[PDB]
Amino acid sequence: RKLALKTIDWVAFGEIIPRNQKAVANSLKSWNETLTSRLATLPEKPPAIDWAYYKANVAKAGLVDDFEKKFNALKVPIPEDKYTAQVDAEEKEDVKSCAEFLTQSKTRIQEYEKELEKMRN
Amino acid sequence: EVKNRLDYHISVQNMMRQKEQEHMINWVEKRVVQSISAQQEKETIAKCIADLKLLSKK
Repeated sequence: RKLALKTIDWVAFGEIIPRNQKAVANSLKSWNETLTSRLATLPEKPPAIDWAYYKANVAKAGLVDDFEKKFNALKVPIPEDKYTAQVDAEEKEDVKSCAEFLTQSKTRIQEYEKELEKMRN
Repeated sequence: EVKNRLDYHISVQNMMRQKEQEHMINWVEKRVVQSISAQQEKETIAKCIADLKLLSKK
C-alpha cells in the first residue's frame, strides 16, 4: 500500500513558519526527508512463496501444508497511528490563517489603501 | 515469518540426506568390507585385468 505524493507548496512550507514553532519546522522538515527516501526505495511487499517445489524439498510437507494454508488465509491489519486530532487542529489553525486573518487583515488593508489616495497623496 | 518455517524443514531433510550419507557410508563400508578374500575371484578378476594389463599394456 501507500502510494505517496511528493512535496507540494514547498516554497510556502519552509520559508514561512509560526514563530512559536519555527524550530520545530526544521526538525519536522528533515524528518519528512527521512520518511521520503526510505519509503521510495523500500515498500513492504514480499512474494508469496513457491510451495510446490518447496514441499518437494521440505519433505516435512504436512508442516509446509498446514503452515501454508494458515499463512495464505492470514491477514495483517492496518498498523496503528497516533495523530488524527491533528488532522483537525489543522482547520482550526487554518481558520486562524484565513477567517481570523482574512477578515481582520482584510479590513486593515482596505482602510490603509482607502487612505492612500489622500496620503499617496 | 513464513519462510523461516519452511527453511527449518528443508534444512533438516537436507542434513538428513547427508547424515544418511555419512551413516550409510560408514555402515555400507562397515557391512561390505569382510568376505572380500572369500571371493579369491576378486584377485582372479585382478589377475584378470592383470593378465589383460601385462597383455593389454604392451
